Amino acid sequence: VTLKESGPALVKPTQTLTLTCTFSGFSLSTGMGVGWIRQPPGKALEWLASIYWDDDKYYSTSLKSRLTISKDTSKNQVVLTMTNMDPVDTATYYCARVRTDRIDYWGQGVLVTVSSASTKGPSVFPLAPRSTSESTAALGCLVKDYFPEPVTVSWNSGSLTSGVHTFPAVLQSSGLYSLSSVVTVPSSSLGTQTYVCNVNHKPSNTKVDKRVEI
Amino acid sequence: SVLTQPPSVSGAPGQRVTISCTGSSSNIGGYYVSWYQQLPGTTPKLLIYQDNKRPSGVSDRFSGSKSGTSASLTITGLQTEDEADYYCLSYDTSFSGWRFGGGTRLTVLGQPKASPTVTLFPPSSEELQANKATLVCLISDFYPGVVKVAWKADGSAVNAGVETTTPSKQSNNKYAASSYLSLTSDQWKSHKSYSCQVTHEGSTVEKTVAPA
Repeated sequence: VTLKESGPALVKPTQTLTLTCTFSGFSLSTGMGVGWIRQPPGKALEWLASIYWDDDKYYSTSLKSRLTISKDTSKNQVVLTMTNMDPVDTATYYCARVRTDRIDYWGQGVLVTVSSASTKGPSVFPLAPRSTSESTAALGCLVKDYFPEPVTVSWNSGSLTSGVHTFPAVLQSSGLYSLSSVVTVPSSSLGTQTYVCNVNHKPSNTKVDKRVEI
Repeated sequence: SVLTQPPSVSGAPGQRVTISCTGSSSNIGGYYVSWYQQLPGTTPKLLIYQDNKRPSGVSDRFSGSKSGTSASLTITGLQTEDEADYYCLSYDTSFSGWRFGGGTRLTVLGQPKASPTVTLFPPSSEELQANKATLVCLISDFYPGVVKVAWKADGSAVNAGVETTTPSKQSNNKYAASSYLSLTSDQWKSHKSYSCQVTHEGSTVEKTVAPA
């Protein structure tokens, strides 16, 4: 049972957003259905629409002419269409399974930002250790001036996970985000081992593997 | 046309706590209610469905209560791992589908103070080559989740170029934050010392870096 959303990270105002949820672990049979719920960052969940075995379509009255939902048990997908996108629609969009009714399992959700601003890839700078060496050293990467969210950071291709902490991004008045990811390692380990951050900004189709030397 | 939830509640460790969704004849009265929990940074999880029923694997510290235009979720043996946002859900005969409650943020009151760890990075050699300088002050593992961040240049208060994030709940119920001092390369070289001053619960932790 794995649900998966996919869509554009950035949508311009008044344009159309189209999500598609590819599913696993069932099929629109029985009395089962798949739903769409959104959540603005740090805010409450809002049920949007859902479709059942009947292809019975239910929509939110708050979103009158904007919502169409459709299924395709063939390629096992479920597609929702929202017209006339507004910045108030910026949210994480979840596709969930519904089984009188109840929401059983939730997907990871896709982040969608409705903005008139342009995509911008980040500049990645190393956060080098003097911190006149203590028993541990903090090293990291500064993911600077990007838009929109999100950004993912791993260390050493995911093989280094112990001392990792990626911090939530800051939003400057420029409209550009910046975040820092740092790993705390034993200062004994700064020559034994190389350290590279794997930054991925999918909205700009940019991946950067930056090593942090010294 | 109503679905009211208290935005914040709190209970004592090891005790009981109630989260209530109030409505009318169109929502909870006459239609089933579901409950969902959302831990920080993760997807919601089904708590209670069919008003009273819990699926498998769910803790039996949780339960739902029906009575007219009011639905309630109860949590016995409250523990710190229960701090999360809790939502109710029910259909309404006034609109076409499901309504979510506003959500209730649950706080557990027995947690001890943790003082923040402060890590201050000077600007990189790469960024100075681009004539810019971003000082990075990372604030981790503090409770409760309120800090004041001030910056100093040669001991004197900095009045511009500072941006600090809101505190964010992390894995272990503690909080994290970061603050950035954005300068040019010349401003960075104009002083001998820069300090990140983190005031948590009245005490201050200052870390200093130098261009030299």
